[PDB]
Amino acid sequence: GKGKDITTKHDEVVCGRKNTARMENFAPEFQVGDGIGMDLKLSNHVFNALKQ
Amino acid sequence: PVARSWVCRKTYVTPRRPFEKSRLDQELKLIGEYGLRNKREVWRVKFTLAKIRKAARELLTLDEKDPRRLFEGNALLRRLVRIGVLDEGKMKLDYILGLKIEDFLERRLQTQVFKLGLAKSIHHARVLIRQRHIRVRKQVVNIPSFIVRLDSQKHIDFSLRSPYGGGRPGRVKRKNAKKG
Amino acid sequence: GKCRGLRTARKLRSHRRDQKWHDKQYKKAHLGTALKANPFGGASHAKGIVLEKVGVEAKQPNSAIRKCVRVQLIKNGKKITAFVPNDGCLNFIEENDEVLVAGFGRKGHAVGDIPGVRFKVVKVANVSLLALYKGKKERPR
Amino acid sequence: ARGPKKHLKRVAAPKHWMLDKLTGVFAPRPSTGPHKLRECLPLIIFLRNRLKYALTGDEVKKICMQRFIKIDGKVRTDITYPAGFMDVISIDKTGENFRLIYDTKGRFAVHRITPEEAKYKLCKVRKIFVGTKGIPHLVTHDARTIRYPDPLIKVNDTIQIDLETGKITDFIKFDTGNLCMVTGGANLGRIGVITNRERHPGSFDVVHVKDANGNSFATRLSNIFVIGKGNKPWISLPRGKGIRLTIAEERDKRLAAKQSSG
Amino acid sequence: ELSRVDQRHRASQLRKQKKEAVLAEKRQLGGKDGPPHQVLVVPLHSRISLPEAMQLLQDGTVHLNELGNTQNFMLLCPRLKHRWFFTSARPGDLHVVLDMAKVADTILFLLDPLEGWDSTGDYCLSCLFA
Amino acid sequence: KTTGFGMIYDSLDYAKKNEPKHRLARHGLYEKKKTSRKQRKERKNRMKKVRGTAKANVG
RNA sequence: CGGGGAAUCAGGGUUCGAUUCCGGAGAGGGAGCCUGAGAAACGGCUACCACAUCCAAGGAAGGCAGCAGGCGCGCAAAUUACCCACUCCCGACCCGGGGAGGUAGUGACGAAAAAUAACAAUACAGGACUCUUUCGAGGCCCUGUAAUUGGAAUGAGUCCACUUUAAAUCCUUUAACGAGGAUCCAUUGGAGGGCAAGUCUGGUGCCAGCAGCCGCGGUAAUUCCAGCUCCAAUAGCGUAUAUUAAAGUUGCUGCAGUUAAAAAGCUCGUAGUUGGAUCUCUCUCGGCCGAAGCGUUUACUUUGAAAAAAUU
Repeated sequence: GKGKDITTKHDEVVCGRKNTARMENFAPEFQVGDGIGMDLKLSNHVFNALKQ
Repeated sequence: PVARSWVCRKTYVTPRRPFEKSRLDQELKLIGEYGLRNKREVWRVKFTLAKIRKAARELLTLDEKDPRRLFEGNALLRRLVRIGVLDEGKMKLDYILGLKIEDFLERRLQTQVFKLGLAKSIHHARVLIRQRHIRVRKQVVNIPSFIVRLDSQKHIDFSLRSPYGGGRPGRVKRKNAKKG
Repeated sequence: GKCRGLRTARKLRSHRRDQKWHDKQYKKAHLGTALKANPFGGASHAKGIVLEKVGVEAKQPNSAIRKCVRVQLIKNGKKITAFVPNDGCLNFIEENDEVLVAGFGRKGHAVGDIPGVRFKVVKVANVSLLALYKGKKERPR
Repeated sequence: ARGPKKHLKRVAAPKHWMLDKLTGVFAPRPSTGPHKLRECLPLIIFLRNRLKYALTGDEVKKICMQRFIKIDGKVRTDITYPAGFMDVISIDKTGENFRLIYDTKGRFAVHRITPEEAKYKLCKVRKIFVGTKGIPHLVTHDARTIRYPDPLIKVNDTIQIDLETGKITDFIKFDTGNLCMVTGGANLGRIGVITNRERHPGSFDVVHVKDANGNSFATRLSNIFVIGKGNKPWISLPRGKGIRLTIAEERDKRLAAKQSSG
Repeated sequence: ELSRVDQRHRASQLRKQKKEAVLAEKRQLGGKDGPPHQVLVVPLHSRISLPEAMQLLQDGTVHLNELGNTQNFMLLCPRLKHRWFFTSARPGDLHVVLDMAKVADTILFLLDPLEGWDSTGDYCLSCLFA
Repeated sequence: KTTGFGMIYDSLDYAKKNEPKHRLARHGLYEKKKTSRKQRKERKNRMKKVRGTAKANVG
């Protein structure tokens, strides 16, 4: 986009939602839950800790 | 011994945290809104704003009736008014702290071409600025960082030597018109 | 606790310098034996001639053989083990050649897998190993 | 150093010459003469910077050696001659006489004077000795040694002398209520009436001087030059009357000047 | 080592030693006792004619030896106290360049101004580095 | 705009007297000596090495 | 070599300063002199020491820590160029001289600006809005991607002319040619966590290697090596070393000492450091004032004048 409504590559909302959607493809023993029905914005430090 | 001067300054400061998401977020947003080449332009404007705010912080701590505070602050407020950031109503040194980076990025000649209708895109504004098509009063400026003053804001023109201005169409029109 | 009077300056300053001699980094900078035992002699880089090739054994959980070289510096004559950085680059180093050697990056402390080897070869015969590994330049002799 | 230095670097040059930063490495070394290397104005700096008559050092050569410039009524051909305070410069070809007087801010102003005014000058007497069969001598600040003065002339006074005859004409005594000008320190160029002289045997006599606007200041004694008997000065003055305008009111004057002419 | 004179005198000793080594090295060539200094000239690019530079370089006392194809000569100067032996080679002819560049004391490469060097000269220089 | 400096002399003889000679040689009024500094200095030291009227012979 | 000062830095501070300005010192090492106002001078002399040049072997001559250049040392640093036109200096001097200095050359030390593409129509792909049960259909909706189409505008270059200049070069100004991306093509590091961006594909298989640290490799390698995609900075970007902030891990501001590193075995004791409460202007000489003592002496605070320019 342009102007003042520019949603960038590093947007916190989009990146958090992508982090939760990436969390959905973990191993089966990992317990995720229903973070899609409610809106999660999961940050990179939190997700990186979980992914590790 | 030489007849030269080695005085020179670095006009930007790199951020201390190299990859944090919110900083990259904000810088990329400003790059998008105001059409800039790299992050060093945003860092440059932020460093100039930090200079102005540091001066204001040194000036607030003095007593109100200090002659140095009075003279330096009134000169600084005059300077920021002439740029086109502050307002004649809020000419107080307290309000200088309430300044934002885009209030300086709105004053670039790129954005002043964009807003006033001389061009139609901000990348279009930059490409007109580089190619000697926009003048201020009577001087063709080629720099897209020219901070346009308030009295100088009023008349920005087509740079009469330009094909959009007075005449003399460029090489492409000249070549295509002599095809047959 | 501390001596905290108003005429207590020389006691405080003597205490500062005396205790500052117990600082490890300060003492390493200023005893001056850490710059006289230093093989590089306070230099960012040294230059040497290859004496022999060496295979240094890896440390316990890591199982490999790391390709090092015993070189001899020109400027004082000391013997130094240097680590050839990339895969398949030891063949570029030939016996008795000029090598430009650097530190490895921990300022005198042995780095990573290689034990007691704290230097790495940057250039061979005044051509960088990065160019030879990337196949950009050719090594003369 | 094994002998007297002969070059002067530009950045080591007296700041009041307002020399540039970028034209060269060197500055005109003022020759030895009647004035200190710091409290003076070489003829080249006055001729090619203040007046813009000459554009190079070589054009000052071409001017001074034609014999147009006169300092104190005598033709001086030296290009770096040390011209100093209260100094009369006469150019007969343009028919114009300037005086070197200190400016309000501490620099030398170019103060154009009447050719009637160019006949005399003022010299602060610096010492008085009696030598060689009881003959009294004055040494002034221009090193003008004068024999047989008025016996009332004492040290730190001023004598108005005639340039052509070289003799004294009349003297102003150092007394409270006399208009003086400051020739050194931070107070340089400020002109006011002497109110108090305080004594310190051993050290320097500090003097309190009230300005024309009531802003009192003080100096050491050696930095004082007496001009006016009472309140009326014995010479003409620059465009400013010697009162130091502070910064804010100077900006006020500047903005009023911009508002006046647009 | 202490005693600033002692450190300085040890450094001066080491300086003397390395200078004696260098001086002992450099008299082995181009002098009264030394053999002549052989300089081999290769014009890398095809545009260069080696006779032009070869006659600019030949002037000193000359002694023009001759062969079937190549032309090498002897130079002697008491001005520089130097004995030269210049021998010319052609790139591409790897026989002559290879078998007499392994005895030459210094190689002088000629380069055209416009380009770097010829592809044949590129082959020759690759072999000579190798 | 183009900004230059220009000066207007009264008569030609005064212009010959006062102008820098490089600004006269642009109008052909003056001709510069065509020796190089390095040549004029080697010659100076050469004739320094000689004493008497034989200083004139060397070149 | 000291200082002016440099980098960092909330406040305090820490580190540096060979280096263009000031002051000092020395011309290979020591020493002694001549002349002169000024020298223990070295682009002056005399000796010894250490090097070292030409010999006809009797003798003669040295001093680049001046400018260029070489060797050598090294991780580490430019032209044996041009000119006194500028800046100033020297002389007998409106004239002569100046490797002081200026000017070009080498120069990714570092610093400032700033190109490598802009717009429109189509062609798809998504996103919302409306109509449709949905599938689907539209918009004078949005957002992307297109070796798609259209035109215009330009500079890098090659080249004239002018200007610049001591003569040039450069920058600036004009004619001429000069641009469709499949090039007039942007790199350098990275994609396990710290730390932004892939559990993508193939190869090697605890090998080779990667990795500052934690660690990976033993077959689905998220880490090696390629490709593709992507990230970071961007005409710049990696590494090594020194030093600074982070380090309240040197602690004056402002650390700690039962158990984590640490209180002397104990007491006396000198220098040091520290130390209870207590106390509210005048007499003579001169024109109401100027001279003279002040008041036990200091610390403290405030004012004043002196404190190089450059740097800040």
